[PDB]
Amino acid sequence: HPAYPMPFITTILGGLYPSKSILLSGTVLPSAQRFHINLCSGNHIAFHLNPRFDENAVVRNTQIDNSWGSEERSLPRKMPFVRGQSFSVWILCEAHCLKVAVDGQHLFEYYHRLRNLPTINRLEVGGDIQLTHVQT
Ligand SMILES: CC(=O)N[C@H]1[C@H](O[C@H]2[C@@H](O)[C@H](O)[C@@H](CO)O[C@@H]2O)O[C@H](CO)[C@@H](O[C@@H]2O[C@H](CO)[C@H](O)[C@H](O)[C@H]2O)[C@@H]1O
Ligand code: NI
Repeated sequence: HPAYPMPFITTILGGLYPSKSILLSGTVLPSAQRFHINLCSGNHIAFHLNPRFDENAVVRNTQIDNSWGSEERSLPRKMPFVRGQSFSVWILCEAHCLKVAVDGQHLFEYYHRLRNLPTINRLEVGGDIQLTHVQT
């Protein structure tokens, strides 16, 4: 299984809605600094998932009108992403929040800030990973 171009951008026809799943698989580069997965709406970023190896954290935020909101960094366990290690991310959309799992295990919830779900119809992946598969 080869790799996707990076950054990878694709429309999510029909946008989001409860029960909608977006799956991604790949491998973190050996000396990755950071990588991100964005769910966008027009010129806004409804959900920014940003694992950071320099900061050993997983940052989540929303960018509306070019303004980043309050970051969410809480984690129930140790940073699951590891340099040079393969991973899978499952983003499940629900009515009030996005539920995110990493390597088959729930990691966190992110309450919707941009609530018009159908308008969130673009996926962007960028950063220090080798993207091997996407399921929208
Ligand atoms: C720790 C932190 O909040 N880091 C963000 C940084 O904050 C400033 C400052 O506001 C803060 O008080 C201080 C505390 O130590 O740290 C920094 O000096 O601000 C930058 C720029 O907004 C953030 O980086 C951006 O984060 C976005 C998601 O929130 C997105 O990933 C951008 O790509 C990234 O540049 C720091 O996360
Ligand atoms: Ni496929």
